[PDB]
Amino acid sequence: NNPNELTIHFGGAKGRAIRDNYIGMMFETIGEDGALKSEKIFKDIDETTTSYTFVSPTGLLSATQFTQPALTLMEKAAYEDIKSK
Amino acid sequence: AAIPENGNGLDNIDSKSEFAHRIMLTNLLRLLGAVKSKKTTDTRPAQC
Amino acid sequence: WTRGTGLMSANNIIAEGIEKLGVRTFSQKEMAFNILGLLTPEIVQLCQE
Repeated sequence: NNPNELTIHFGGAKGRAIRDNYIGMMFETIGEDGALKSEKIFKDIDETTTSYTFVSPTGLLSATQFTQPALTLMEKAAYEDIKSK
Repeated sequence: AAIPENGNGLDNIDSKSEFAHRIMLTNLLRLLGAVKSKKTTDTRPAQC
Repeated sequence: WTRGTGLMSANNIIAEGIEKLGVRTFSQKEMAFNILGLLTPEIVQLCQE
């Protein structure tokens, strides 16, 4: 049931155990100038955030970080069905 | 939400008091008990 | 003790009386302030445990 946006909610005890997954996911990209820009891009999830929203106007299943786990699950669902036979 | 009731003693617990007890309690719990069943997510609590 | 209109207008005349004991009553904008302070994000996390 492909939505256009998804709000992730950081609720109770297990919900604060979910947003610190998102805090730890930090990518580092040094610029072309050689200076190591050790900077924070997730201002949007910090120790006070209780909800974060994934927005994509085409649809979430066409958005990049959700389209590719949908494929490799589907392709392993077809493989392990083919493999079980 | 509540009903203004007054003058209803113990000898005069009347039908306005049985309807106020349903408003304030035995259907307040059904109000909190119905927001439970419509929730599917354990990450969103509803502070009563 | 919330001092408001309605059927408690017969009780507002003695709110001055029990406040002389060292107790305090409340107007409706005060028990507005007192329950909205139960929605601060530090109480909200405290209600969840």
